[PDB]
Amino acid sequence: MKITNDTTTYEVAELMGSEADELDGRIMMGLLSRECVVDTDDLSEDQWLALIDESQKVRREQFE
Repeated sequence: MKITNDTTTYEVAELMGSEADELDGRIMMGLLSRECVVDTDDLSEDQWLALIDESQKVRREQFE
């Protein structure tokens, strides 16, 4: 997927899997911004999985 200025957190969440919710999507949007990722095609599977893990760490640290 290409991230635009109008991509929604619901769309990013859908990229993560059916279990992810809008907060997962907003956290992941922050991570993709920090990593300068526009095209999700560019992420290797291992890179993507590391970002998923990190979004779960951020969800529990910065919100619980």
